[PDB]
Amino acid sequence: KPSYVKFEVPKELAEKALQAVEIARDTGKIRKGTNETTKAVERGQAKLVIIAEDVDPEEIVAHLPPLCEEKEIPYIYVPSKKELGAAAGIEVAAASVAIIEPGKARDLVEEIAMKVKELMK
Amino acid sequence: FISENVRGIYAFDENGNLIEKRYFTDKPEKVLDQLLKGEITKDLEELLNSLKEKGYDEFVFEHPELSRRAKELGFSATTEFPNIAGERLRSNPEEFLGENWFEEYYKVGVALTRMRIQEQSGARDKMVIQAIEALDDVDKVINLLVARLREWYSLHFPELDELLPKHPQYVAFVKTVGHRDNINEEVLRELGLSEEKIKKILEAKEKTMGAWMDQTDIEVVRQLAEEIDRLYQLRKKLEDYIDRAMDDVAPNLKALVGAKLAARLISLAGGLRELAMMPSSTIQVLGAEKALFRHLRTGAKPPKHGVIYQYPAINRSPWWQRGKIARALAGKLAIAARVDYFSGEYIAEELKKELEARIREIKEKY
Amino acid sequence: MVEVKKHKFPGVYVVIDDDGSEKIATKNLVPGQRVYGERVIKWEGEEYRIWNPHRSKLGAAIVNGLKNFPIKPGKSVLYLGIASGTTASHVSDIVGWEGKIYGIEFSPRVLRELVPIVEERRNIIPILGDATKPEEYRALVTKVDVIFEDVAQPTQAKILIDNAKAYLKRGGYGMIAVKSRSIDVTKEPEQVFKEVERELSEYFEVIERLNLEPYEKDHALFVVRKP
RNA sequence: GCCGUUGAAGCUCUGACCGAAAGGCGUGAUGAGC
RNA sequence: GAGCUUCAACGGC
Repeated sequence: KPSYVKFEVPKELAEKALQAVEIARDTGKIRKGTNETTKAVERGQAKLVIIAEDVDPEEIVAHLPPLCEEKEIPYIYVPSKKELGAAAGIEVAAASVAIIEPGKARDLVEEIAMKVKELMK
Repeated sequence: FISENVRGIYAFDENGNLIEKRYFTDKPEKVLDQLLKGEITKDLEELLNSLKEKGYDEFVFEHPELSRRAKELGFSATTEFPNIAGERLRSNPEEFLGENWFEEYYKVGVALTRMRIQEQSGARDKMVIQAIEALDDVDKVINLLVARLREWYSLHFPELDELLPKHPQYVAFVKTVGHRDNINEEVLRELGLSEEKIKKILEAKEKTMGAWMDQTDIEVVRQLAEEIDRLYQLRKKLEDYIDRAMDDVAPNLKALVGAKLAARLISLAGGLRELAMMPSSTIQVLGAEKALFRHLRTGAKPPKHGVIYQYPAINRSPWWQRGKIARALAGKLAIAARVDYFSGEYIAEELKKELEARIREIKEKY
Repeated sequence: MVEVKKHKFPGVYVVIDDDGSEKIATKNLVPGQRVYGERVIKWEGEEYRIWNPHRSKLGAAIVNGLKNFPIKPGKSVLYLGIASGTTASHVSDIVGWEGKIYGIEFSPRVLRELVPIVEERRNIIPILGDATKPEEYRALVTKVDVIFEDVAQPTQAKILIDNAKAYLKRGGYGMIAVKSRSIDVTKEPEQVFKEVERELSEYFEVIERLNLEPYEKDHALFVVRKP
């Protein structure tokens, strides 16, 4: 229930994004880690960014939420950093990840965005 | 023997019997802010004096600095933390203060707190950016004014330029001594100057090629020196404040790399927030803004670090490891900065130990 | 549709809110003051503040069946790590008017949040200080009945022993919430708590060790007795 | 709509491996001009 | 001298 999660996310969704990665990890361009993720956002374009809800110090990803209205990119939350690590192709975890080129998920990446724009309100 | 309180300073013998007690003449929180930190104040000093002419030569306080300052004042003093005094004030407080004792412990307690804490907020990170830019501007001028005073007063006593290379020393000469004939043992040794120094000097003074100076041409070279001495003082006032204000800005950052180096990074970043949002890859190379440009331009070997070079562990270790300890530190700043920006809770001690330990790793593998 | 029942611990109440689920709550000492954004409820005439196990730790402990709870109305307590005062406001409801709390908080921008609150709550003294250097608050405080410590520092075991020699009165208790990774992020948690328990027991008796999941990951809350 | 050769303007260290293993590692491995 | 963010003209499905 952290304080840097600015809204609830459904059983699905949180599951939908998680796979949105796996089809960009091959077909598209992806970057993992909170730094490369942060870069990708100020780098002005990464199409969607993903933030685990289990993180501690819970502030190491706290900047992405403000940063993303700044650069005006959508963000979403998966529940587990580890699920997201193996999702992004790494044996360790990921506090967050950014989608650079959607690849196959282009459509999927797209739809997920608009579901987010409602409940950020 | 002696423990403090919210009312006055108290003295007990080995039986707990109350010897003498001095109520605070000043504002209780103002005396306390001093005494607790370990510094010695009027009512305490005036106290153990009235104690010295009692039959008490023997002293023990609750703080190791109180004891230092007391014996360095001639009084035999020792440190036992909970001691016969504090155990008595903090045990049966009503005996001393009456039944509202807690209420009093309240008025002062919150009073000392609102005195120790900075009000309001909100650009105080941008203020630390002045204090810092200011702080090192006051360096560029102290170096000018000192270059002058040197060239100037060297007309009268040219030799002293190389016998006193330490600027604050040269400057206390001109200020305190004045005319070259005012030189003599007693005053030279009060400058803290050494022995060989006190001996040379005169050997180059007593026979000099310097021009003569009237008490008029001297007083104005003294007003130059006396001014630089005001700038040295303003420097300290800028340091004390960078320190004191990082407590409200980036306690974590301050506890991690030091109040000063942390103000630097806040400075390169443009504010605490701009420093928060930074990928630790950026924070690594902060300050290297020039050597960075010639990376993305001439494709040169990237700077392994910026301002953070100042970190002891990086600059006193072989170049073998500098790069690794570089980002090893950059990472922990990234976090301290984000904690600092968002909550301000103090996690630095975990951050340090995670970093000390990563560093041994880096060392062990090379 | 909420009904408030008394709880085994004095100054702690049980609530069953609309959905039939039980929750824990203290009674608001200063009616009409929101300290952390906590949900407030009204029983017959008076405000009770739901103590959420997710925002608190004393709170998670109590929901997890903490047996020993030395903190009761009238008691004095030295609170190390008091922060904004989220949980401390609760133990200020429990303690009551006839009680005393000494908050000690190392970071000023944070303790500041707590200060204006203590104006109406006359039973907390906010004290800026470093729980490592007990002596440096020596004239601010007085012997207490209990020591609560939530500090997440690597020396917290010792921090508690040091304060305990100074301020914790003989026969009194202390309680400390330990965040595993905070002490060592290399060694295994049940091992950290092993070492913390042995360390603590050189001074105290360790009477209870209560793992804090589901609410916090890898924290446990020890309660110890000073002989 | 996608896409492309572009053009001035502004921004930007790199990013999955080290270990003989044990392990460490995207909470940042590795290389690198403060 | 690379690279991403961006905006007139050009090639094309």
